[PDB]
Amino acid sequence: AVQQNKPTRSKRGMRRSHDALTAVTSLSVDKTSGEKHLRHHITADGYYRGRKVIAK
Amino acid sequence: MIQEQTMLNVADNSGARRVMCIKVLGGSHRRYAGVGDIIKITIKEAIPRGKVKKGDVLKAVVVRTKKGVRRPDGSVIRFDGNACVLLNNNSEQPIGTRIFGPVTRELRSEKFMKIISLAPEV
Amino acid sequence: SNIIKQLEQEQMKQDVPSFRPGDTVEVKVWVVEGSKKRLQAFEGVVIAIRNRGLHSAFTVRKISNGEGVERVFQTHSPVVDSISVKRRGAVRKAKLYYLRERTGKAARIKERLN
Amino acid sequence: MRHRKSGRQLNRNSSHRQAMFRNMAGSLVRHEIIKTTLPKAKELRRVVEPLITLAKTDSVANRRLAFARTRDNEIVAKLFNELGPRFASRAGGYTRILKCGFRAGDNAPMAYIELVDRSE
Amino acid sequence: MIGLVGKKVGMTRIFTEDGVSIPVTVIEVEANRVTQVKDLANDGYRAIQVTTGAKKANRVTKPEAGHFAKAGVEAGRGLWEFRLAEGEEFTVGQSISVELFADVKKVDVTGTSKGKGFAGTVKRWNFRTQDATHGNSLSHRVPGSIGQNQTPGKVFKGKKMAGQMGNERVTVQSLDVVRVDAERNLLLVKGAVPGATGSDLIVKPAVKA
RNA sequence: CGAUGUCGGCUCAUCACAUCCUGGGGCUGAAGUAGGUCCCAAGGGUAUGGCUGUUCGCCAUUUAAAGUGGUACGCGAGCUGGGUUUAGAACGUCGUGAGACAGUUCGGUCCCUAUCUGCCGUGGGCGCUGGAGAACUGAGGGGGGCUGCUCCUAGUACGAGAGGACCGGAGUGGACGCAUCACUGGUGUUCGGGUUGUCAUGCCAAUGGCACUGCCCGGUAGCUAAAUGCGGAAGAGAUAAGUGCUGAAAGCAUCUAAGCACGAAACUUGCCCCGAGAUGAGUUCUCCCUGACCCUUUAAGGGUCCUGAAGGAACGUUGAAGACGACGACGUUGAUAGGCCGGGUGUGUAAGCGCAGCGAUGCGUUGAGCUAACCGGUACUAAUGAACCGUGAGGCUUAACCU
RNA sequence: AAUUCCUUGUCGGGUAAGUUCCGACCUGCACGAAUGGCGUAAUGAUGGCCAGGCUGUCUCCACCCGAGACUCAGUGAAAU
RNA sequence: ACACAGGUGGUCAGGUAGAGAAUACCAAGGCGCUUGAGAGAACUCGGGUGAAGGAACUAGGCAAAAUGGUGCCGUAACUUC
RNA sequence: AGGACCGAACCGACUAAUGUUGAAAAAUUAGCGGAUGACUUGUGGCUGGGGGUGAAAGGCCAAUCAAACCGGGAGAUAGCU
Repeated sequence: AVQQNKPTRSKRGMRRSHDALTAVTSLSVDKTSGEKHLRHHITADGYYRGRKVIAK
Repeated sequence: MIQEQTMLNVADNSGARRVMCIKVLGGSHRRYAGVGDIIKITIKEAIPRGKVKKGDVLKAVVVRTKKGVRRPDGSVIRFDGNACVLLNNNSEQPIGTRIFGPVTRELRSEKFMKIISLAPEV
Repeated sequence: SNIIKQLEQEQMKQDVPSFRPGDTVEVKVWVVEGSKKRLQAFEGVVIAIRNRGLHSAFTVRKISNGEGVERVFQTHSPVVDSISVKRRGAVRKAKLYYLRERTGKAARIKERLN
Repeated sequence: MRHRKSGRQLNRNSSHRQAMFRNMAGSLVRHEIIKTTLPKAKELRRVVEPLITLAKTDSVANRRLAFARTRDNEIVAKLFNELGPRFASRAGGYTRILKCGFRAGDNAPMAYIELVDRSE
Repeated sequence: MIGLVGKKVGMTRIFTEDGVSIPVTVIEVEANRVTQVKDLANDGYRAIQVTTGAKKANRVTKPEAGHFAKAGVEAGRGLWEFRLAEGEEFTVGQSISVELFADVKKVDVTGTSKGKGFAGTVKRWNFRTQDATHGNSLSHRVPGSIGQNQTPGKVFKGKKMAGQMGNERVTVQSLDVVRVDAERNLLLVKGAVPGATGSDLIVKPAVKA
């Protein structure tokens, strides 16, 4: 239930070798507004696939 | 699906009225008795001047079960109450002369032929 | 499942009579005793019907000279030779399992007549 | 192990889900576009769209049948008076989900679920 | 002999004439068509590689399409391979039908079983549950002990513990083939075979006597 | 002794063989059946209960048999806590007494979120020497091996009779394991209905909330077992004990020294599964990439421009796949999910209206209405054009061909 | 026998089977008369045993509903 | 020690059902408990249901299940009546 | 009438499960006992360390009890670690 020798910083980084974040990896450009957004999501201005939606 | 500790009714007129199963015979760690399977029973109740008295230990064959039997077409036949006929202990072929209630076509064998010579249905 | 639907309806018998639970039914059944092939009769109240096409069953409950018997029948089996409706019966449910607890005058089903 | 079961549980019991979709269906009928989580949108389709198809056939039994579900009388006025004759030829597909990012409070994948006309 | 690749259509029953229901599994076996023949002089073993079904044109890749194009055959949904039995002979592009089982009398059916996910040892290994009461403290379905003491001081290999049950290749042997229907491309075997409905099966003749 | 928890029960094993069963065999004071005893054999199998804290034991009833041991008298960071052995109390007995007795009796707190090894699963990286998509051979590893009874051979062989076979074959069980959901069922708080109390929707009617799903009655799909299918094998090889054949040393005899044949559930295969990280990194098929130009401490060296393939990954709709990754299907030239349409199934003849009744209610329209995960269809909704990763012919030596 | 070592005494009852339980015997190791003896209706979250009912206790577990466990975002320990 | 599931005396006490200050649902009034979003594995906790059997479990029916109201009928041994 | 009966508040604490680096240095949940009395409770007062108080357990006397806590003798002494 508890460790018996203090683990090293080696083993610590080895465990964290997988904790890395993946980048976005490329975010797509709107058809009409020409601005960037996550794919399959609406843009900050509220367009999606070149048509106007929300408009708040 | 009769196991140890199970109180069965009695279908013949041997004198017993209510028996308890104490082993399911026929194999090692065998769990259940069933359609026409032999058990060993003890007699928990009797009528006052029957052939078998209370606390005797003898064999019986299960003739009806609440769980029921399955036919080869998928049809089941459940009864309402488990019942046995008390066979003789050493050389079988049972004690009683009448048999009450129906029985099933799965006592159609050599020995239990006697049981289905009696037994008003099936 | 057009394969299975096509393949099962090649086996469904055509002349199954219309019955519903509550009905007293005589069912004639092929019983084989060695070489002779007898046909015996099992009459009782339909307490349950499962409709699944070929896999359609129905449970008939008789009180046979003593205690009560429930035969479940596969409707489209070749064993089940005849179904005939004796007394049409008027109940309110679809599965009449309460009748397992009733005998005699309590287990008494009114007649439907319409 | 779940095999072929349908319906999200949404970390609620059955009565809180039922109540929650009753409110949220009421809000989508009322405002025609609401922002919710993406799973709550995806379940809101299976609650909301049957009310529209019930509304496509106006009768006293369907008004009462859509007032047992939904439990609000303004809502069963807009269904049967506005939305039911609005769709009326649209066979399913009364509502669209538009994914719209993440919350700030708990990083939940939001989505705007809206009715499929909103031509106004 | 060789086998054929099917698809589990589901289960039904077959009422016999004397009134015995037989639980059958329906296996649609379309035209398995040979895409490659393998000889000792090039591969070290005699075996045929068959395909079956049909795949979308845009979903088959260029390696795969070039393989089926060499074979002179329509792309199927997969490639399988059957070892040959020393006097058998097949050509590439030859179609093989369920008619092959018109004599066989008993088959073995190989599929992937239904995946039950991470299963505990009561489901997985039929361990027996400890007391449900009588004092028992948080250990009802748990596996008990897992080994001995200082001697060995290790858990042995292949100790039955909990983990992924299901979703693996299983072969059911010696199933009675009830019908071969060359018209509808069907094989009715008696019993349950592995897999959910629509899963790919592999039906060979029975190797047992 | 700056703590190595100590009986018994449970769960879970695992090895030994000095073998309980099954298998082979020699001797018998072995007629047969059943035995006794000894050799070989560890594949698999090897009870349920009464009493007792008990291991043990006795008893009851089974069974082919209910093996003997090791594993901290296996197993308390897996469970229990009945016994022993804290503190209370009492009996018998001992002591003047405090108290004491492995004498008895009643009552009496069992913690730990796993770092490392191990183990069960499941992935990411890199390697395998151009990249990629598949199919494989198979080194090696694991699973599986239990067995009763009935019938025939044959009431033959044997025996005075009673009784009663070897060898061989057919059937059908028990226990165990794998799969599955067609059947029989269980569940089915996501479907339908009945009903009690109360609150609300203005009210009647109808509904809804809350009361364990309020209590119930049924029940789809899925999951499931008590359900239903299948399995343990035949065969081959090399043998153990054992039995021999020919045959000397030892002109006989002798199964062994040369040579040869049998011989068992053990052994190697046969059956099922994993399996190229098998760094010894294998094979086969297919697909893709056929540009220029500088610099130097001229190397399988570095850089710039142009190109970006096969394919993968991401994203999305998701799945009888799933802890998460992974795996599978589909992304509009599209049935992947939702909705919709038709069917099925389940419930059981809705609401409104009409009629009968003083009324509760009943009847007609009406097997009505509503129907979840099911089945068959349907682009109505959502699966976006793209971007991202991956390159540009793949080292050296030697050999055989360049027909 | 809350007392009995030998001891699971012996006989009887209950049980298919009862080291416990009830009745009895008395060879009381080592009861016994206000450190009270023996009875005792009622009472007891008292000790022991039996039976009816009832049941997932169990045979032998199965499914479902919820809260964690698992994944994501935020905060962020501990023994050792 | 905490913005701690604990402790803390008195006073007021509506409706319907109910014997009731129990209990259920409500009024006045006050709250939704200062981490959320998913998924729907094992396992743990709190619960629901369960075929046939029905204490075989076990140290021991522990736990669970069951019983459960009002009126009327009826009610044994024993007893200090 | 009753150290009467059933049963809430109120006082308690018999069983089980959870909790056991707790929500809590003794609780929660489901059952459980008493509930007009030798009851229970508020506010104040009194008893003090070989002393109190004790329907007696070596219990309680500020989370401390086979002799409280604080300060001092005091750097007690320690053939022991």
